[PDB]
Amino acid sequence: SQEDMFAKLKDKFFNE
Amino acid sequence: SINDSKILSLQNKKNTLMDTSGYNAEVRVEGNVQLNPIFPFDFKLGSSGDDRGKVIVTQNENIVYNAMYESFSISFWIRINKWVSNLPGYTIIDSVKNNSGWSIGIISNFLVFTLKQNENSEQDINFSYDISKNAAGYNKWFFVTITTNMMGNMMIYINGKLIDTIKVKELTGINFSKTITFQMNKIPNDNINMWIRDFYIFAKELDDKDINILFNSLQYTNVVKDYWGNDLRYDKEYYMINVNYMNRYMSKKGNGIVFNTRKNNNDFNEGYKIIIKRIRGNTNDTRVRGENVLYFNTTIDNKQYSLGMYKPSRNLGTDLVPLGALDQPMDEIRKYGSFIIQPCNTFDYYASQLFLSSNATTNRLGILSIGSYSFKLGDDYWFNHEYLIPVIKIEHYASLLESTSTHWVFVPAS
Repeated sequence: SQEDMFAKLKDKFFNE
Repeated sequence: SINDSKILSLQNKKNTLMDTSGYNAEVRVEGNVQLNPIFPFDFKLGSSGDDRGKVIVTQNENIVYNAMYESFSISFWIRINKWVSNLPGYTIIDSVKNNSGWSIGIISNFLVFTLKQNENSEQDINFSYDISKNAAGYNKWFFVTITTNMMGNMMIYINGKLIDTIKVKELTGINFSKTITFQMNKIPNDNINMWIRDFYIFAKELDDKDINILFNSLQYTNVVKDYWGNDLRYDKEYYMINVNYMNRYMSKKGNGIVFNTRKNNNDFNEGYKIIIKRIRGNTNDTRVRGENVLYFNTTIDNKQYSLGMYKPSRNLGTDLVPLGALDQPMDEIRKYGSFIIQPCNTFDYYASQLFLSSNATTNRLGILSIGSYSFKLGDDYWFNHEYLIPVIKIEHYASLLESTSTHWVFVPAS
């Protein structure tokens, strides 16, 4: 889902 | 139908320039004239040498004027290379005999249409391009439309937009020439090229609506264009620039793509270049089309990188992820470096918007934008530094859709 992809992006590319 | 009043239609057809209006004008071609075998099937002329190109169109003297009364329109696509703002005077399309008829010329940043009744009476109208928006020259394709009513106005349109309107006052009638000459002739007082396609003459005065229907019907609006208006292509080096930052070129520091101020506006040949690579699309013919899924390669110091997201040293802002240059396999490119392209053309530029792809599908996750942010790249240690970077706004980006900071252009490296 989209919500899963946004959560993945937050986890990977944001501090923290 | 607006084609009912079309009395000349100069088109390249199976490697031959001809009139396709049904009025069967004689089309004589001399010297160095090159015909494009592919779209837009244009013809190319130069100012160089004694053997420069010359196209002579001789219209049938009778039949073409039966429907004409007081009004006529001229439309064509044109591109002039190295149209510098200090350009010397050139006559490019001439249709004057015995000081009577019309002429199209270029001088400085002006395209001038002159209408001559006789040696003593004439009127002109012009388009002058914005020098500040075109520092490296006005070298792109544009669509010209000139309408004249002898008992009304002369009007000039560029790209469907009305530029100027002048009341015909001096002139009381025109004896038109049989002949139209396409040739680059310097006015009697460094080398330039000109491309023309679909030169039409109408026996009526076209309105704003007609001109726009015409303007759009001569385009493949689904095909993304480069900065000069030619079809954007895969597997070709381009300088990628943001519309709001034309005086910036691409550079690299650590993982990040950074924008530096360019040396001058001689051309756009500075910094690193991108190559566009196809992942997904309906057609497979090298042309970049709307809704295609793609990624970007770039060669830096004998290594090839792809553009992709990376975690910055500290947060830049809500929903913001920086775009950098990464040496990554295809699986990572699909997850974090794939984009969906959508053309957006304006009067000023041929550009496009890029949306972050969800796993190389047509599902959107964000929009590619640009901004200055204070963080650490490369060997930055003690201090944060302001960097102008390509940045993706994810999830919430509705107020960025109409922003010109999301408009990207591609200038051919050649």
